[PDB]
Amino acid sequence: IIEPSLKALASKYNCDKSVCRKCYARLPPRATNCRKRKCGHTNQLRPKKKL
Amino acid sequence: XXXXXXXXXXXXXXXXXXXXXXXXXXXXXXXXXXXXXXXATKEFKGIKVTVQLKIQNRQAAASVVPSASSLVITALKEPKNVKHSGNIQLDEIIXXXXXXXXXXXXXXXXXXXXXXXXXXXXXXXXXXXXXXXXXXXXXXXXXXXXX
Amino acid sequence: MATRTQFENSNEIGVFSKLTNTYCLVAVGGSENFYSAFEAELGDAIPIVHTTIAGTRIIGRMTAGNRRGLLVPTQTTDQELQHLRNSLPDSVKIQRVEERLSALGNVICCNDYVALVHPDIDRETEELISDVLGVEVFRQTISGNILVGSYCSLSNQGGLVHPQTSVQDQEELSSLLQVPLVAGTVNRGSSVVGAGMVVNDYLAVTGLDTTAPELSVIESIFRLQDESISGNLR
Amino acid sequence: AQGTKFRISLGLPVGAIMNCADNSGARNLYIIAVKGSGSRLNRLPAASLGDMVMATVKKGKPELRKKVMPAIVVRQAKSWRRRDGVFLYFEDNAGVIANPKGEMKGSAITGPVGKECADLWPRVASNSGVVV
Amino acid sequence: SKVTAVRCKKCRTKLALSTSFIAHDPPSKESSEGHFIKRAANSHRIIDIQESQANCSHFFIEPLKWMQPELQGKQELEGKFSCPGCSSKVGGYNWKGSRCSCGKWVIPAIHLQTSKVDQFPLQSTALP
RNA sequence: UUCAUCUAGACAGCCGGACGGUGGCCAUGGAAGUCGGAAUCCGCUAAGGAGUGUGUAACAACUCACCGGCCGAAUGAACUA
Repeated sequence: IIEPSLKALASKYNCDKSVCRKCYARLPPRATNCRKRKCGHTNQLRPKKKL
Repeated sequence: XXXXXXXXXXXXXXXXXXXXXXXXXXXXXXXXXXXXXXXATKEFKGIKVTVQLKIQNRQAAASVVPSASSLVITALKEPKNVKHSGNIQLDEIIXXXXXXXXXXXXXXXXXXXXXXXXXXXXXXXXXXXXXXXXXXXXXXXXXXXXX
Repeated sequence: MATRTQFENSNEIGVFSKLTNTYCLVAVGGSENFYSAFEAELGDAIPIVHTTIAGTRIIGRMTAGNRRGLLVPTQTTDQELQHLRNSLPDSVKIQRVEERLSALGNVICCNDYVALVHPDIDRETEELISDVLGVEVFRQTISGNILVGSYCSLSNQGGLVHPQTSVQDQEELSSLLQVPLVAGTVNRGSSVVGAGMVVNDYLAVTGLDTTAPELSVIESIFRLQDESISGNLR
Repeated sequence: AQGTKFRISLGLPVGAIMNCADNSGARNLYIIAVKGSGSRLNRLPAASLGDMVMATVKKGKPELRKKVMPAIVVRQAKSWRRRDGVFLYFEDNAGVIANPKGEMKGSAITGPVGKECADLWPRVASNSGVVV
Repeated sequence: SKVTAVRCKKCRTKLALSTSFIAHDPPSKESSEGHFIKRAANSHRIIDIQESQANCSHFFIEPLKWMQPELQGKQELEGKFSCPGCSSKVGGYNWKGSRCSCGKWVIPAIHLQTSKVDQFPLQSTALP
């Protein structure tokens, strides 16, 4: 009922991201540093957990 | 009207798993479907895998076995994990078993079309001891028999 | 037949409605989900009246009536009294009753034929109940209780009574009421059986938390139960 | 668990020994708190007609005593204002005991019950013989 | 025994008779099918183990006569349906699975939840 | 500061192909290169791994590997303060 062509359209905005370890922000999946200033532009990133 | 081509796999006696899901968009039939596929796998084992394709129109039955895959070399044998490591005398019958197999194989004659069907046979004993690798590498029989 | 619904979030319906064979009363502060349960299954055969009694919403416990009449307590204002004269038909008769025991639903347990009232009721009321409702009036108590309204649901077919009730007291009641009586529970085990449900011949509405074996006992004694649309098309 | 009730005057602070209206064996109830009351420095929480309170038995059957159980006020001696206009008040305070869902253990209530208590609780209105 | 009917609560409609009921009664009780397994994203990592319930909380019946317009009109691979008079979530249709609360598997089947529906005997009364 | 790639055409990006015996085989509700174990073969080929990942109830769909051209001078890495 979800039509998984539309699910891959939706997962790019919600699932296919990355998360900074220090400040928990939501970052694009090919990013190298966090865009915020409060964590000091760190390079400790992880993939966002899948379901 | 229209023609609707579908597919089916596995099963021995009666199988009702993957097939019932594709019959959702089609008409509702349970006893009509699993009995029509039963005549296709008639005189075939329930241990073995059987691949079929069924084209139907308004509750219709179709039964055909294409035998392009390993369905052939499974058939010329006798019936926690059943090993298929058996010995069969293929080289006499696999010359004729390739003839049913090579309907389009799309290769130059049966000299290269029997060297692929034996390559699919990656389990059984075949001819003499082994019917694989270097034991079934170079053929010196048939070749210009089928073509 | 055997419908279940609930007012705002309360399972008990007999506090909030009064069902007879010729009319029906409902409280005014309801959702559309509660009123649709009555209106769909009754239709336009009997008039369904949104009303209040004495400025309250507990009209199932403040009123008492049957096919021929309806009794209202003293604190019912004349705006609410003149309203009920218009919506109900001319066959019913409404008369206000001067009581010390104001809640007429818990006091009077009645149907078309035989009425049971509270034992502490006076002679002036008993002459009026047999006048308006046209019913012979018997003063009798369920075995351990003096309130016969909340602990005895009655209809023309049969009657459900209080669960903790001795057998020989049911048999003396059954000879008096001339209907067969079953002791049981309603609404997942509530001992209050008069207020847990409403009942007449064609319909009997109970709470949503009434379980499946409880609904079988209710429809069997009241005998409301009795189909080509079902079938297999494979 | 409590529905909407118009505000009436608070007449039963903590420690009030009120009568017991039903025939569940108890004779008096000792109010120790009120469900849904507020918070203020040195303010005692108080009950009103129709509130759910926590109350203990000080006199009655020996099974009921020495434990806390919820209860519902049904009469009140402090006068309150009704919206139609009249100021009324009963003769003495009274309370029936119930489970925390609101169903009543008693079989019947002697004496009258306040009208705003009867509309707020359905099971109280079933057991009530006289409603004001 | 006798014939029974599964009437809808709050709709009062005979949804299903007997001569039905693919009841599938015994579960498996073993560690792969009698238990509920919750995996993870990678490398078959099992985070939760759940025990199956006692009684199977569905009903596995035939596609019936009143189910015909919902199954033809906008036919899909999964969904639900209702009583014909109250439009409540009564039971869903699934061409996948949904074993039982208690577990086996079934077939592509028509599950009907035992909540908000009850089972009456179509024969005479119990007469206690 | 110390290495390394590059007009003998880089990194990045674009445009093409990515097939045939294939849903191979045991395995199970269902696993088609992608829930997993050992195997790992052949044919057509310039070249395409019984498959690097994303995805699917299972497919599909797509990328990487791989094979060709398009644009045409800078580029990748480790560290010092």
